[PDB]
Amino acid sequence: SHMLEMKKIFFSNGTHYQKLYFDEEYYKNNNVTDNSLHIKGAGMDVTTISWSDGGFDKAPDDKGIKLGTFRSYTMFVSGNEAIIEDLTIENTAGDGRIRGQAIALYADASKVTCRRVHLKGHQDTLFMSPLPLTEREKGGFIGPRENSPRLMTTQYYEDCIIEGDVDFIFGGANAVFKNCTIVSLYRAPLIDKNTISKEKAADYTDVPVQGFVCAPCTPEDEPGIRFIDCRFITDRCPDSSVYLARPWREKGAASFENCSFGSHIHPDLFAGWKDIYDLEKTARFKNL
Ligand SMILES: [Cl-]
Repeated sequence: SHMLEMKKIFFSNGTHYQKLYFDEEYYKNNNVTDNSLHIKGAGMDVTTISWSDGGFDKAPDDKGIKLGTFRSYTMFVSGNEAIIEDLTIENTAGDGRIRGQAIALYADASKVTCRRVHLKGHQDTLFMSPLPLTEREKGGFIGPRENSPRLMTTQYYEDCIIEGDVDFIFGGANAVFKNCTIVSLYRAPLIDKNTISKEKAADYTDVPVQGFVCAPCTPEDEPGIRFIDCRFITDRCPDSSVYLARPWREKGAASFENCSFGSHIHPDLFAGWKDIYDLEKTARFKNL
């Protein structure tokens, strides 16, 4: 019957500093009638897409008291399908204690495939649609999908590297991570600046827990997030300081199949949300 031109973009080697928003408006204006996007770089770390918006920043408009998690993204992609290969996407805002949540990829398309992609941030590095049913804090979901329906998505990440500290893979998606390196980043004691003296050490706020890798809000019936043959490593987190998962919503699901865990991973594996030491019995966390 007929042929149609599809949208595929190459990003040269180098760093591209921009906030990419691949929404309905982008597709209509570029005549992408199948609302699908393929992006390609010159190699996982030779091409870098980069921005530095953080959730605690000033609000850019009359909406919200702050920029917000879900407006923090370096790249947002929606539509029927998104494919991303051979590049890095980073949010360089920094430590979540200072700049707040800061998304590298807001992955919102019904089908998402990432091959040989490096995602870098700290808190909330990778977000996979959908959002939970209801916000826990006022305005918490302000962003592209705040008032959109909670559509399920299906996501595959192959030979990727994903970095962060706190809830850095999160959302309600059905997602598979296959042969990925999952890097927990150390959260250093922060100096209390009002304790600076001339001849004496300052005081520091230590961190009880170094991080949680995965924070799903999986709906009841869906399989949710699966890590397969993935490696969990750290830069310099201390032993037994990191949890694989905590349930962002009561019934979140995360499974780890034939994964290898560095010694930064706590032997209990999974943390509660309310209470780190009491995992809500409704969570679906498994290590096979
Ligand atoms: Cl897929």
